[PDB]
Amino acid sequence: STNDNIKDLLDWYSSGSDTFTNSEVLDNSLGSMRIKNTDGSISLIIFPSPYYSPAFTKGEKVDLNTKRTKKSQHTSEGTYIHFQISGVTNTEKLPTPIELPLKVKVHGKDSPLKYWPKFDKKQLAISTLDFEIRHQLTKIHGLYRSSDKTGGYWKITMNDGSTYQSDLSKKFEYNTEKPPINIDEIKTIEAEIN
Repeated sequence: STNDNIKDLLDWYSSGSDTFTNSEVLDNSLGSMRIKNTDGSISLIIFPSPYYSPAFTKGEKVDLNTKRTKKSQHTSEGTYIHFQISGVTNTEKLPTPIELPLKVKVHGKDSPLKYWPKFDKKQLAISTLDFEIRHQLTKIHGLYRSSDKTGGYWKITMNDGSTYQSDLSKKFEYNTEKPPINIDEIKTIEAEIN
């Protein structure tokens, strides 16, 4: 059986995200941005980490592969609003959608992929990658769904030596998160479960 901490993580990781494209920067202030989405909804997004501090000016276009911090709401003027965290990248696309090299090992034994699509964006926020990764892990492999599957790590080995990783037991550290990366420069992605 799982501990209460685990459940909370499962919920977080099995509740999809909010993909938006070509949204407009309305306001950018320390810690957050007000961005007008294509469907006319307004997204209020927070960036807790001082390392990843969005610098687009009021007027620029940006993409969003983010998550909701709490239930979305309606304003007095009838506008729908979303409260999200991280996930704001520039608009540059890739000449051709590429598959990100993902490898998974459930308790040592390798396990072939499934919900693994390709991407079209030049850059992606690490949080985004984290939840994509974790999402497949949970949905497909059984992460957080059983006592014997409550931990591990995902490691992103870059083309230029640099590395990225997170503990599959703690909620991604949004507060210390590093800037977005160019997925075509990713060398490999590894994931392990215990």
